[PDB]
Amino acid sequence: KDLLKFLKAQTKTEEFDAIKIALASPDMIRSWSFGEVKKPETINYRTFKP
Amino acid sequence: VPLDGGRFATSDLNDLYRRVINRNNRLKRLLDLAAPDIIVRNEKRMLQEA
Amino acid sequence: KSDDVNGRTKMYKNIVDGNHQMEPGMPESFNVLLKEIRSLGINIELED
Amino acid sequence: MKQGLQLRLSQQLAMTPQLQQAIRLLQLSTLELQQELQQALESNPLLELPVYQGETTQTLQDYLMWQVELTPFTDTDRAIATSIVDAVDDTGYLTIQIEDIVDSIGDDEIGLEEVEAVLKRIQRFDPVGVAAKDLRDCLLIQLSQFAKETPWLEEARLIISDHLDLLANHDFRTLMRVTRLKEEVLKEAVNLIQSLDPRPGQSIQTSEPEYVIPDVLVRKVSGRWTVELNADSIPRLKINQQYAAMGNSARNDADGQFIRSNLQEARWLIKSLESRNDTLLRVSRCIVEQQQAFFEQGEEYMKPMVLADIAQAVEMHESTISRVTTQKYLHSPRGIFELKYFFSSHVNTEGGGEASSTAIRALVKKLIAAENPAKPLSDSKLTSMLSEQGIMVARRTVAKYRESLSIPPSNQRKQLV
DNA sequence: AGACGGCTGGCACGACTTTTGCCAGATCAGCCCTGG
DNA sequence: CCAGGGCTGATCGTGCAAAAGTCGTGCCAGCCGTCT
Repeated sequence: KDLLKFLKAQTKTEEFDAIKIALASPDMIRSWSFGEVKKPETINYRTFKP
Repeated sequence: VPLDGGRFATSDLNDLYRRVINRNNRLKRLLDLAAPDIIVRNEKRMLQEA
Repeated sequence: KSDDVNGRTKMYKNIVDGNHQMEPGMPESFNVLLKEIRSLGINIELED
Repeated sequence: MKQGLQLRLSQQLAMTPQLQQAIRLLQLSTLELQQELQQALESNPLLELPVYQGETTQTLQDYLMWQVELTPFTDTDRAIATSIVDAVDDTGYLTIQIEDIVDSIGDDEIGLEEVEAVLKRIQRFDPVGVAAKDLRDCLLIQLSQFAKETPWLEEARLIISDHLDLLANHDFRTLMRVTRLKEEVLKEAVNLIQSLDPRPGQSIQTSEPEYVIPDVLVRKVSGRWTVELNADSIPRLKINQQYAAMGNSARNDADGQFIRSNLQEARWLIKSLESRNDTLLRVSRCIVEQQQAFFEQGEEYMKPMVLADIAQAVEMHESTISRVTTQKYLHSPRGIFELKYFFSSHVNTEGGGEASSTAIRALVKKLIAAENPAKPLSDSKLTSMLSEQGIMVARRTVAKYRESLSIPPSNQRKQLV
């Protein structure tokens, strides 16, 4: 990283023409997702951390 | 968005997620213990409702 | 004047510099709507 | 009078693995207990407008970036400034050093002089003396900022330049003979240095929340306070009637045995949890009984106690009480403390009595605080007036209490009147 | 300027606390099989 | 058809002690204040 184009790449957007819609496949959902949740706990009150 | 500060008490978007997560966890850990058909079907029905 | 986060600061900077030019970008509420729709089993995206 | 293998009983004992689990069940706090309890609840099947969209706040880093956006830097200068302001703490002093910043940029063209130029450019931002390498170049910026008309400015600059240790050790005499500066006319210059707002970046946002959870409650019913448990915080389990009413109906041996075993496990778990709650309540009541004086009168009027003293008052064991009194916070009108905080070491006083260590530590705190500022009271004199009170602790214990209290030594806190 | 007294802290030594790590068996009651 | 024997599972049980840890108090070294 040169730290001079990294900042400029943050503020960029696409042409975004012709928005579409369709049904979602489980493979598509797993492609969207970054991880899987397993517990109902939201925030710990002993350290106040995720 | 905590109310009293001590407890955040997330509502109306995290209660449903918590219900689904905990019920799915119980059903998943009950499915591999060779649980009776009535119990497993009843748990699946509650998962569907959630 | 609204949820275009990357555009509010740019417009303020241009106004202070004396330029009076706008960089429209894309509102944040539309991104929120796309995320909320994708939270249901409905694929939605923008093509090119 | 011999070496020989012998044998004679006077004791008894017995235990099972599930009993071991039940006895370790009471070693842990309630909030951490609920996780494991939910874990067992998940395994056993027959056991069982709002304000939103808050406002966005302006922290120090966001404010500094806002000010950078409206200042005329080049692209490289802007990248350097963004890195520098990213490496800024809440107090306002940058954490990593300048060569580390240069390495983070990782550009051959980028130089220490260029980074210094950019940093000094952003030093003049709204919180003065922000992003300073250390304390030496944070007070100096504000001294230079102040107009020359006010007196003692040159004196303050001379002290702050290279006499920082000389002022830190409170060695005013050596500071005088080093600076060749005026006698007792340096006091106003030192006060000018004092009134300089150290840690300037702190004041951008100071909101701190309330995070308190009570495990045991005590309330004063016109004398002899009675103790109650936290109704909301306490856990509870209820058997499931639907699944408890289908073990006999099922004609399959597998299902019947499954339901029977799970019923047994659930009932044992409920019994263990109830026993843990009862034991905790009894222990809390007994400790509050033995600590009635301290709640009324203050910390320095605390009687020393040991786990034996509280275990003899009940039928439990010392190990049992030690396991129960871990990570338990009881709430009292005076404040929130820990159940393990009450137990303390004892020291013998005059007249045969004993005084609790925390009581003597608090007494030392108030005695040291209520002292003349010109002549500090040392550890030996502290021992002397404690012996006059009749406590007679050693100077070593006085020093240990003073150090654990974070008060610097007497010769360190001496100051000009 | 040097020696004497004093102050403080690290390290050590009894004396006493507290923390964890143990891992079943026998005994009794109801039901089923069988003898009278 | 009624009484005796077998057998299986249901039920009972939150303390002992060993080792790590903590406590108070002394001994000694190094820096500092002050008079000669």
